Amino acid sequence: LANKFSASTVHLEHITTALSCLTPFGSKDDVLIFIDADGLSFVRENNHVIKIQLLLSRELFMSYSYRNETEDHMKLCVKINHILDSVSVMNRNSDDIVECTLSYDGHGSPFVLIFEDSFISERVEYSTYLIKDFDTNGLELDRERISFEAIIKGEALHSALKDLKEIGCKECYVYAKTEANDENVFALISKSQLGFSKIKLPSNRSILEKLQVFDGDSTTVIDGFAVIGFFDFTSFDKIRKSTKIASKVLFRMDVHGVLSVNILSPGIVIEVCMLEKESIDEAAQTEIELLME
Amino acid sequence: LQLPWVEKYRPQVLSDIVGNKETIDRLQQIAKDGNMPHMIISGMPGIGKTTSVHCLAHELLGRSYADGVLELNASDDRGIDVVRNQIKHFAQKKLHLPPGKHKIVILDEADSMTAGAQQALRRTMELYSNSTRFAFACNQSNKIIEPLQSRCAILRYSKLSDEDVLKRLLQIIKLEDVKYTNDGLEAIIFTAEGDMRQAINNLQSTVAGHGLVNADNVFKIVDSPHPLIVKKMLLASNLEDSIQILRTDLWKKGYSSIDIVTTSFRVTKNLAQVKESVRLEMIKEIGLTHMRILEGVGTYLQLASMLAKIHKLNN
Amino acid sequence: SKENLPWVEKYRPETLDEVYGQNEVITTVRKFVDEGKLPHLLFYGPPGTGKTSTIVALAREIYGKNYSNMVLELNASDDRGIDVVRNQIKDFASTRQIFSKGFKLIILDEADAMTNAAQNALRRVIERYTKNTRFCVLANYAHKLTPALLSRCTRFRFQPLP
Amino acid sequence: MSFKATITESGKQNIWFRAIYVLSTIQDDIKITVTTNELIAWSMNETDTTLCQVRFQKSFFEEYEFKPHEIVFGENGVQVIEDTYGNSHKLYSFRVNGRHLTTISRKPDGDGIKSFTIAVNNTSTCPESLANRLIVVIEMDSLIVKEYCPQFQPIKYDPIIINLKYKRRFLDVFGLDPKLLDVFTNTERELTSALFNLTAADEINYICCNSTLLKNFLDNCNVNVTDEVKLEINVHRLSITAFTKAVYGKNNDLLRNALSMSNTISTLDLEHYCLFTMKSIIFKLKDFKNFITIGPSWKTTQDGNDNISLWFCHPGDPILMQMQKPGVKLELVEVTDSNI
Amino acid sequence: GEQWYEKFKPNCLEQVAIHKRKLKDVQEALDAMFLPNAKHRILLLSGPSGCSKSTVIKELSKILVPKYRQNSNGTSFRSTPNEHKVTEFRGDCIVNDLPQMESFSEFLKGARYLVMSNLSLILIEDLPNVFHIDTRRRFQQLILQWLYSSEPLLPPLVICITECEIPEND
Ligand SMILES: Nc1ncnc2c1ncn2[C@@H]1O[C@H](COP(=O)(O)OP(=O)(O)OP(O)(O)=S)[C@@H](O)[C@H]1O
Ligand SMILES: Nc1ncnc2c1ncn2[C@@H]1O[C@H](COP(=O)(O)OP(=O)(O)OP(O)(O)=S)[C@@H](O)[C@H]1O
Ligand SMILES: Nc1ncnc2c1ncn2[C@@H]1O[C@H](COP(=O)(O)OP(=O)(O)OP(O)(O)=S)[C@@H](O)[C@H]1O
Ligand SMILES: [Mg+2]
Ligand SMILES: [Mg+2]
Ligand SMILES: [Mg+2]
Repeated sequence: LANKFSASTVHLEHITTALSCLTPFGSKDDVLIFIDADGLSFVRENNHVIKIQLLLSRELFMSYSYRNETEDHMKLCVKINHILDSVSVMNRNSDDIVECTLSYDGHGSPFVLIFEDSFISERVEYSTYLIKDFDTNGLELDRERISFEAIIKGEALHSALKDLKEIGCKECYVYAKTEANDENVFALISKSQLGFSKIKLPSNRSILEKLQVFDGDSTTVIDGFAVIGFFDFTSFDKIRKSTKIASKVLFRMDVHGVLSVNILSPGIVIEVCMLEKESIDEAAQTEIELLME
Repeated sequence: LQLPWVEKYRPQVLSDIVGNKETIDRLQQIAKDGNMPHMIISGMPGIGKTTSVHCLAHELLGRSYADGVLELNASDDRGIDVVRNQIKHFAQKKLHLPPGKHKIVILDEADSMTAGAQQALRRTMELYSNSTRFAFACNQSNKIIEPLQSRCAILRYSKLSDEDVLKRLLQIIKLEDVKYTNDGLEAIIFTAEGDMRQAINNLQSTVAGHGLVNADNVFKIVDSPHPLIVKKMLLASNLEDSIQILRTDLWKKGYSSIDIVTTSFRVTKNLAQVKESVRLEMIKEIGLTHMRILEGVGTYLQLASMLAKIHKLNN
Repeated sequence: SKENLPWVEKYRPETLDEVYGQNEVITTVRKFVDEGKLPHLLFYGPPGTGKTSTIVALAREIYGKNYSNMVLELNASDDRGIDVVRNQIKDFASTRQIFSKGFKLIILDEADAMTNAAQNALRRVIERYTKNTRFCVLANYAHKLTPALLSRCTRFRFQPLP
Repeated sequence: MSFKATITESGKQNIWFRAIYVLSTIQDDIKITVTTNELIAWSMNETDTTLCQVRFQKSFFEEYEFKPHEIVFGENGVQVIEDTYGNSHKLYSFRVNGRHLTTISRKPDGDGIKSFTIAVNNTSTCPESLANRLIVVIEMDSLIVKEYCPQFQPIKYDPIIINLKYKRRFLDVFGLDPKLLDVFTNTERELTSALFNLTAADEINYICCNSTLLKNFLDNCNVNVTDEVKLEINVHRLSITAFTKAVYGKNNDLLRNALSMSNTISTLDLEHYCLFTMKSIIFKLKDFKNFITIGPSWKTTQDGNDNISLWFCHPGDPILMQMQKPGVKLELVEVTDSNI
Repeated sequence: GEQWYEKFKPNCLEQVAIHKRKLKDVQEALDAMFLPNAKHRILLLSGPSGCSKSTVIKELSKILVPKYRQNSNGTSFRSTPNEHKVTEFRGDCIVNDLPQMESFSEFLKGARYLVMSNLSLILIEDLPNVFHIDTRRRFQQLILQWLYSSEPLLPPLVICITECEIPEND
């Protein structure tokens, strides 16, 4: 096509899955679209405290063309509600849709989405908006100061998130500890109307693939030291829908109070970065210690 | 970093709170005894109500403070559902405490609580008074519904005197080793208008700007309370003097006309010298000028005409 | 880009050195940032005296060129009801800095347009999170600000430009 | 560890959850009494018009352990009851939020439960924070472990003896199909094992009916509209009517619509019927409808008989209802209408 | 710990702080309400805070309920005589299987049964959330239905309302 960017696919599941994953960040707000030869990424942020980035690589599309030469990437901003409503109305006959094509012709042009059926094609153009001064790259994990890392099965984490949601969890605490004899302890401690509750992940290489505590430098492994991260459940729970489709989840917490969750479902990949609370109250610390000891 | 002095020097014990000597002494008596009843603490901003309630709770509950205190303010959810679930469950909790000690529910800024929540609080107070006690903190005691007031001891905090403010300022200065002069402390106290929070903020600002707390240095940053300027403007025996005050001290300093008229109404309400007829006529003229300002004509000429009418009435 | 802008915006001061007329306020705030003891601030003054420009320049000086990542700016064009104070401002003020860059800054421009309930909810948010966050309130009409909010802020008056 | 109990079977977990849920529907707070032989979960509504009680025998739980002499904190819940034979029994009673326990006890949609443990530790070696908290440990089939500690308040236990008195009166009045003799022997044994002991005033009526038909009829009953239930039994049929009376306003305007739906069952179908010589009784339907759904939750094939027993004497007197399972006893007492 | 207003609460009707004429009027009305076919079904007490409405109602009930309750025909929940002379509605109660707005509706549907050998005085002091428009409308409907009910037997229903101004709120 003559457009600067044009990608067409025959798998409508990826698009609807991406919209489903982006929904928990607000049904009425902005979404940033990054386009480059590598692929197309959707980015959303909430309250300068949480961020989600979902990537769609070239392989997911049966055709992918990025003809821009002046710039190696293109940035645009759209309204999530517009896309949601348009797709919901257009995707009513999901059995008949055979092709979906996204297109963009640079700054000043709309983001074009076309659903192509056997004999009927529906073309929608979404108006674009100026991108906010806030930089998505601002909230990122310091790769050189990882406090701890862990690998978890998607099903178990999703079930734990469901349990936390169903009890009205208000505050969440991620507890990670390592000892000798390949002993690992990863747990989520919730403060809710029920009081303090705990969900412990088994120390087996079936759900908790690996856990390591790096002493805040990503290099030296230390045993007997517990890393505790305090988060508001309002932000922590936003990864539930991404975990629903997740095959594996990688948690990485740094010393600056940043938690990164990498979710793997050729495929859809998600990265959620969240900030932790300033400090943990004495009562919460005592209750966590009592629960873990 | 370095905390602002207002929070850095927040009193942590009841013995460090200045002013309201009788009320603070009674709070100390309650703390040493234990039999704390439901209480309401009312007063103007920045006089120590929140600090007093927190210090009393800490002294009463000791190490059990974490499990024996439930604090809620206007920044938290405090609707009827909160009363139905969170406060009810806290009051139902069985906590072993030393004899004469009860759990404490602190409701800061209780005035802002909704009517439904306040009405719901009646039954929980009736049912769980044997193990739980309520401390309301507010600025207007009348904004708490009467059925709740009926169960509590009232405690009204008065404005701090210059002596108490000076004593606390001297303690802070000694702790910080700040160089000052008597006129500077006088200016700080005069500009604080009885608010200790403002006094501390102004002292910190002056120290940061110049270090030495003199009168001129204080008045470079801090401004005399404009209510006093408005009172002087209203009480001037000459029309030209009132106009000169309005021009030099208020208009050219950047004070908005709406603020000037609202302050004029507030001040005229409290003029003890004037007669009732003159006062009510001045109020009428101020109201008419306020109506004109709200419509968009917020000009200096309107305020000058208001002053001319007030002077005419004084004659 | 700047050439096409209206002069009122093309000549907006970028650094505190470009702000004129408010010598006392600029001096004091510059020394406060030099010592890193910034208190909660109130900028009161008439239109077009440099309040918004001054606060933005101070944020730039504190956080350099990356101030947009750790400054939360809200104005009358944004909804700032009690729900907003309870959720968004509360969560921003109660979370860590991006890279442990000292304290965070919340700018409430044209705060005289905020409702009484929101201002009341702001009191304890300002008080409890003072260690990690500092508030700046800008206004032209003081009578719209509740006494509790006024008590909590160090007040600076922007005079009509000499 | 003052008290500890564990449940492993899936059907046992189902019945535990259903009983807790129903009790939670009756009252906001459920009352748990631990003995040396059983755990009793009971609830009574605000108006004192309905009482529900589920007793789990110690054989119900895989592991059961009760050491009242170790209780230090929460001592107000410790009680001693003197038996008629000259024996002292120790009990521990407390109150717990029903909704919280129901949420804790529910089965996750995706993940199953391997074991469900409930424990109380008010012993000397108990941290102050953990005092007066019910420890619940849930092991998942995926080796995931969940822990909860909802607060509880110790209370005193006042046993209800309506069931014992009704059983004694029924035995005296009506005490031949061998099933009737077996029922009489079972009632006599229950009365003897209990810790406590031709005029018209001695009226008593007993009905044993297969609960399946009642549940089928009630499935169409919407308590939100049909708030009353009337049982009318004669020597030929038993009629269950879910009904609601009309209300007329000022000018005879219809403030509330009358409604009624009836179902008839031949006396032959009913397992047993004993009448004091067309008996009628009226009571509330919601609690009965909820209570009829506890026993079936387990669905035990062996000795499987979801039969409900009912006892009633006179209008205004309580109606008693009983259901049984291999290690569970379910009791529901309701207040009947006094008209006529 | 004990509060004096609870420690020294009245132990009998004579110790209640109430004007004699008002007490006489209330007692006559309530006694008439207990009769087999009483004209009045609801007694509505209104007044300012802390004027002995609920206290006098409870003290009067302690005398009236035993005198008018039919002796049970050897039937009762527990061994004790079930001293539940006053049945009060609890506004903060939440159950699993009931919407909030219907809670009061359920209460009355049980309260109707407390007659004859189960006689008890129904007292409404902690009202439902009448500040919610729908809840208030449902409450009014239920009160009207109780007033217009065709049930031959109903227990006395006393509603105590404490009148107070609502301070202006932002
Ligand atoms: N009597 C006092 N003695 C010493 N410091 C005081 C006193 N009153 C206020 N302060 C100082 O100002 C700060 C705030 O005091 P507060 O107790 O919060 O005043 P307040 O009356 O509760 O204000 P409001 O009603 O919440 S606006 C304290 O941390 C102290 O540093
Ligand atoms: N002190 C100043 N020095 C230099 N330029 C100024 C100054 N004040 C205002 N301006 C100019 O006028 C424009 C507006 O300045 P602002 O800082 O936005 O004034 P303001 O006090 O915030 O107005 P309000 O109160 O929001 S109506 C700036 O872009 C500058 O170009
Ligand atoms: N002689 C007394 N007479 C009445 N009440 C007394 C007396 N002595 C102590 N009290 C207590 O004072 C309180 C009386 O207040 P109430 O009976 O509740 O008045 P009220 O009309 O019901 O107002 P509300 O709606 O409860 S705020 C009770 O808690 C009584 O226990
Ligand atoms: Mg305060
Ligand atoms: Mg501005
Ligand atoms: Mg009363």
